[PDB]
Amino acid sequence: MASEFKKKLFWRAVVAEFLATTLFVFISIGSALGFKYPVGNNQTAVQDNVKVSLAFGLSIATLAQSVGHISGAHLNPAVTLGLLLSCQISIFRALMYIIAQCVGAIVATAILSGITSSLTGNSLGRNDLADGVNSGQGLGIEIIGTLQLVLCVLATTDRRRRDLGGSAPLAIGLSVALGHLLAIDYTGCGINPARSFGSAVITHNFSNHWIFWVGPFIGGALAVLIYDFILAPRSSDLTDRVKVWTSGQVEEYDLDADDINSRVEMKPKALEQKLISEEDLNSAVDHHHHHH
Repeated sequence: MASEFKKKLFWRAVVAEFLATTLFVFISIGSALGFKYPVGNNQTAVQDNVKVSLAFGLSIATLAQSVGHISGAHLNPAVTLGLLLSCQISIFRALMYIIAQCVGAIVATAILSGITSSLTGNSLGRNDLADGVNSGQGLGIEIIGTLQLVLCVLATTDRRRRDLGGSAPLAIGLSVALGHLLAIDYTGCGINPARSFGSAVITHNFSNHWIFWVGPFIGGALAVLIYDFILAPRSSDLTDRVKVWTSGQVEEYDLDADDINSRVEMKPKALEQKLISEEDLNSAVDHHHHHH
């Protein structure tokens, strides 16, 4: 049999997803490299978790931007966990989305390593514990921090109206860089399991590596219960709503005229065909077509 195009992928966005994590996370590292490069007190400039983390939330935005506001952190698995909600029978596109992005961050770090050929991996954000929360300690820290990530996504897709100011991608991200600000530094463990895993493939550990996966899943999953009431598996619509307030309209009418001046009733022709001649009716009143 012929063998040239193996796999052939499933969708043009399965790729979008690994693609997503490599673009944000790879460079994200760059911020963590300078915050430490030049290393040691040599100048007055100082880099804090605020700069690098703030750096992280924005990229996500473009992640959204390079495609359109209609896309969230396709580069994040923590946010995707909430998306699941409660659907998983036998393999799903998301099953494919989680694996693809997990892959996005991992490949990203691999390429960045060569970059460290000249420098020293002292604070690449990989297995570099930060004074404060050990990795585990991020369990509480990851749940709140990450949770914040998921809630922004659901409300972003919500049609209701309550809090709106700009574009959802920009807003959810405000949530991301920040989210990173509390969670990432406390442990160095990402808000999302993707940030922690990209670096995690490099240096493996014990249960410490597991904490990275659970804290974000607990927080987001919980987010769902927090904002997900009224269940309605597949909108079947019994018979257009189930109540009335003002008779007259059936679909969506604001007025209730009574046929006073029929303007358009008989299709003059519907989609021209040829014509070749107009009514003419003479042109005694030439007011149209002037342009000086």
